[PDB]
Amino acid sequence: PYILVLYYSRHGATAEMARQIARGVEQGGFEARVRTVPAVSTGALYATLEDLKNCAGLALGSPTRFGNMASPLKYFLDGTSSLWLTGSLVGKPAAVFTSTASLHGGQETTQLSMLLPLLHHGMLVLGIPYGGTPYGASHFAGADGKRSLDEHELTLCRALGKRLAETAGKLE
Amino acid sequence: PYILVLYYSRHGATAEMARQIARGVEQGGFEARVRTVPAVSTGALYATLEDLKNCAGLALGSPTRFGNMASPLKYFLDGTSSLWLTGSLVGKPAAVFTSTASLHGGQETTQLSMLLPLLHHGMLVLGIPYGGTPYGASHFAGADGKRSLDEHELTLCRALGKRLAETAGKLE
Amino acid sequence: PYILVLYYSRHGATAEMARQIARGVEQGGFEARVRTVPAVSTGALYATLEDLKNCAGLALGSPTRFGNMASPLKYFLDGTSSLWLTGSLVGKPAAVFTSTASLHGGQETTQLSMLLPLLHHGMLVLGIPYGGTPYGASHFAGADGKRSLDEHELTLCRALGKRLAETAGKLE
Amino acid sequence: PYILVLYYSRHGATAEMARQIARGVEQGGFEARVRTVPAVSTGALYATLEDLKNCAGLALGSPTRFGNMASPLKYFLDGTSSLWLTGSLVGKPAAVFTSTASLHGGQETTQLSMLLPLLHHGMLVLGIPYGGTPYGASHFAGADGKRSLDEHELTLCRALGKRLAETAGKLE
Ligand SMILES: Cc1cc2nc3c(=O)[nH]c(=O)nc-3n(C[C@H](O)[C@H](O)[C@H](O)COP(=O)(O)O)c2cc1C
Ligand SMILES: Cc1cc2nc3c(=O)[nH]c(=O)nc-3n(C[C@H](O)[C@H](O)[C@H](O)COP(=O)(O)O)c2cc1C
Ligand SMILES: Cc1cc2nc3c(=O)[nH]c(=O)nc-3n(C[C@H](O)[C@H](O)[C@H](O)COP(=O)(O)O)c2cc1C
Ligand SMILES: Cc1cc2nc3c(=O)[nH]c(=O)nc-3n(C[C@H](O)[C@H](O)[C@H](O)COP(=O)(O)O)c2cc1C
Repeated sequence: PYILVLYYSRHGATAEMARQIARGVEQGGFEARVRTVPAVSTGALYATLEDLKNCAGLALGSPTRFGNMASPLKYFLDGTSSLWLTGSLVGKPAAVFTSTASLHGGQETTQLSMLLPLLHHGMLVLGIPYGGTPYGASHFAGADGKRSLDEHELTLCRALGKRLAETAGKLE
Repeated sequence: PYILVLYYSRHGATAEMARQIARGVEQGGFEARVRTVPAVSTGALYATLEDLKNCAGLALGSPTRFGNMASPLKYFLDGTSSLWLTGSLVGKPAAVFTSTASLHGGQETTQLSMLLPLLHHGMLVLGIPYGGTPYGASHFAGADGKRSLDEHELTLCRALGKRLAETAGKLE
Repeated sequence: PYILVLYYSRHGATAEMARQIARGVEQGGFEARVRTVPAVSTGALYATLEDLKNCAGLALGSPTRFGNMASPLKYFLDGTSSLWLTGSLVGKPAAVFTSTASLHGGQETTQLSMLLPLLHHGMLVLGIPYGGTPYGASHFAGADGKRSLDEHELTLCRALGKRLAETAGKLE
Repeated sequence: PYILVLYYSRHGATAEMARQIARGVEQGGFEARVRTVPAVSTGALYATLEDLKNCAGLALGSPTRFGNMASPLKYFLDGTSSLWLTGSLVGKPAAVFTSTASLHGGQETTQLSMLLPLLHHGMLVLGIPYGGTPYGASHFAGADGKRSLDEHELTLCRALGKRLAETAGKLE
């Protein structure tokens, strides 16, 4: 009965997108469990392996950091061999979303790169039909970082959340 | 009641994979409509826009040519604005497959690059869970080109065909 | 003494970018040979294999068609086995550029996908440092298609042309 | 006078590749500074920002973890805004390398995904001309993990190291 909305956020932009996507999910006929991951070294409650194992589907979100997802997120996925092994996530639908400092700061490629692990877990990936890209939702935040979630972005975040939920519905 | 198995093949390697994938589809509870595309300039029956519009799901296959799909295939997709526009393929599951001259001649990247258009058409993409990659089926054919479809490759082609069909089944 | 500026264009948007990139090249200390490819089925002079073989470096441009380059371009590259074989382009610098109907219509991914063949030919690829992306130049043309080349886009086209030329200069 | 050979390794496979690449570099007319990164949570000396700032070129290596680089590596790159900002690495050549548990466990895509940050730093990327792929060196280590670096893999690691060094030489 839930879609996991899993994300990392440093200055709140991705956190905001997560919340909007969650709402999409709810109007897709599903409950949204929004969870984040702890910072690493040498907004929301923390995710555990259970949240992943028992989700019906998943939205994965990160700020774009040099064309890839953020390392606290990567670190969380890095701990999922067990799920890989017994093969959960297999068959469950998934979508990604990202926040960016420039208009063309490589969201598409960050979204691309984030679809990869989900394909390793054998999930079913989907984007947005016909920020915001065909691969998932993106938000543009400016060098400033303060630019708030605009009209179409917020709308697209919800569309994705919804589509994800309905897909999880269809698959039963 | 059909999955479209759409491919281009020049010396038969991809044609063979198409046939094996078709069989997977049949054992997934669906009929396989195998279709190819005509060579361009300046194995199977030709595909038409109808085959695409009315499929329940789709397998797309091409030999890897410099990291991308073959241009006769690309040319066929290039003619699908109309479907894009009214938004068919939207919601329907899809998977890719490729044939290669070397072990690591970039199948993954060709498969990647082929998933892109399907995401532009708003399809749901899936690979192989836990040649053959997590992104779709690949066959290794050698510089020679004669190396035939091996045991695990043939098995993986069928798995994909099947998974595709069952997914299309689940989505109803 | 020349950089090949090789592109396909259907309604002139990419043709325009090619010209702007050519100018960048000239101010990089090199002559720009701008060439296109003939349409296929079943702006500039046509490119031949000689243009490729004897260039010092290369800019490759196409409209984004479903996340990939256009099939007339692909068809031209499809005819370069011979060069692949004897290994020209090996060592020579390359960059890409693309034109798009939407803001986030997948330029990055089209640019990505276009870098792939150049890597198969063993070229050295470069983007834009610190439309327009880090992977190459993009132009946004609108659903309309009439939106002309804007200030920063035109500037970025030239930067790339220049950087390409200077790199080819450095490599000697 | 040095190429930075920067990598993360957990069970030594990537560490081995780093060493072989280093040797390639030396025979390319350059000194190889091999450096790793510390594990994160919530083989070689550690890299510092200085190693990056003052390298003439760079090889980046990681085990493939779900289609992406390892999070300790990502975390190190995650700390390079400053270099991004003042624009070092800009103009310097770069190549990647990866180690994998399966034959087609997505090295190409991991290599791809690793080229992305280097393009954000405005480096010049190169692969292998005409494991081992056109995008960089890969090693196959088996589910076991014990499979040692084979003949052609070891040879390809050196080729890349060498090509990288010579390129850095040419650029001066
Ligand atoms: C080290 C790091 C790398 C970044 N790399 C990029 C990038 O390559 N392209 C871009 O547009 N923005 C980049 N940014 C900006 C972030 O994407 C931006 O801060 C993000 O929208 C904030 O997300 P958050 O508020 O959820 O933490 C980077 C930021 C950091 C801290
Ligand atoms: C122009 C062209 C480009 C090719 N590029 C690659 C490549 O980059 N990597 C590779 O491993 N094989 C490459 N090949 C080999 C084909 O992938 C191989 O012939 C394929 O398996 C045959 O597929 P088919 O029999 O269905 O036509 C290329 C072949 C042609 C004709
Ligand atoms: C069949 C085809 C596919 C296209 N696919 C996309 C696409 O996926 N994303 C996008 O933004 N625009 C897409 N477009 C719009 C083109 O990218 C746009 O027309 C381009 O800027 C024109 O380039 P040209 O004038 O050089 O021919 C497509 C156009 C055609 C004809
Ligand atoms: C969590 C994690 C994720 C992994 N993901 C993949 C993968 O998707 N594909 C693959 O072939 N191997 C995968 N592996 C295997 C590693 O790539 C393999 O252990 C690597 O060759 C070891 O590198 P190292 O000895 O330098 O640490 C993964 C291993 C770990 C620990």
